[PDB]
Amino acid sequence: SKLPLLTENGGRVNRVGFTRLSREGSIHKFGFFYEFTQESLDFDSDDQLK
Amino acid sequence: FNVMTKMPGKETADRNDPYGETGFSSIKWYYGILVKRPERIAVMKAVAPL
Repeated sequence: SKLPLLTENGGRVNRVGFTRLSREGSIHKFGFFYEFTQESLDFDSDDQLK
Repeated sequence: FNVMTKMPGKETADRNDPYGETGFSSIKWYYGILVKRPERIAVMKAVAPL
C-alpha cells in the first residue's frame, strides 16, 4: 500500500523527503594538586618519597 | 611607561593558584611638573551654552 507505483499519465505522484540529524561534543577540564614542605622531604625516612 | 606582562603558565603558579591560569599586564609611570614662571600661564573661566 506504500509502493511508489506510477501510471502512464505521470503527474505529481510519489514525492519524498529527507533529514539530517546532528551530533554534539564538549571539552571539560580536570585537575588536582598536593603541597609539601622541604623539611618533609630532606629530613624523612625514605629518600624516594617525592 | 613600564609594562610588565606575566602570561599564564609556569610564571603565574603559586601555592594560591597551583594550576597557573591567571596572568596580568601592568603599566606604571612617573609624572611631575615644575612651573617656573606662573606669571605666563593665564586662565579664564566662563560658562558655556547648552
